[PDB]
Amino acid sequence: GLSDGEWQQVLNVWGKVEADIAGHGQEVLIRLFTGHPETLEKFDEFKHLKTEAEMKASEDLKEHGTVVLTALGGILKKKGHHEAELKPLAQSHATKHKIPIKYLEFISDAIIHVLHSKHPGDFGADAQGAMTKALELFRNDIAAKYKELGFQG
Ligand code: HEM
Ligand SMILES: [Mn+2]
Repeated sequence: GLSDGEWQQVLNVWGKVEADIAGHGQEVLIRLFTGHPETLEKFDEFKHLKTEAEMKASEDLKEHGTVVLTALGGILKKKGHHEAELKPLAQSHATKHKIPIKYLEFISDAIIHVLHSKHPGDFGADAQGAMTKALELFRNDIAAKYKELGFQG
């Protein structure tokens, strides 16, 4: 878990994302898809957008980016008390979408990358630590539901 000062760091960082969630959203997805091309194949609407330029030119991709970060903001504000919100997600990602936990690791690393890239010199060492921890927690709670379901990857 995180200390209250660590949660207060995470929610301070999140305020910066909220200035523009769609712009952050699209950047996260592009880092994901360009860094790990295998992840794109999981998206039936977007698997034709293989390069960063093609990705950028899709408003459908940006709206998907919005849905994702808005789900995650919602969860971060629960300061770890998120069992009712995480259950559906883990269930749909394991059984409908068939998303290995390794992809969740990719996307968590993509968020850190994007925060340093969009806010150079404004994303402190302390801030990085707290955000990393929150994302670990999120991934670990999902990993527990995946094991329940025997979702092997
Ligand atoms: C911060 C992590 C993530 C969040 C908050 C998130 C959230 C969501 C939400 C809210 C939906 C729509 C409802 C549903 O089907 O559950 C969704 C759909 C989906 N997610 Fe994620 N997701 C995350 C990570 C990922 C990753 C890493 C992948 C694949 C590499 C992925 C693949 C998909 C797919 C394929 C869909 C269905 C989209 C469609 O075709 O309509 N998700 N996700
Ligand atoms: Mn769809």
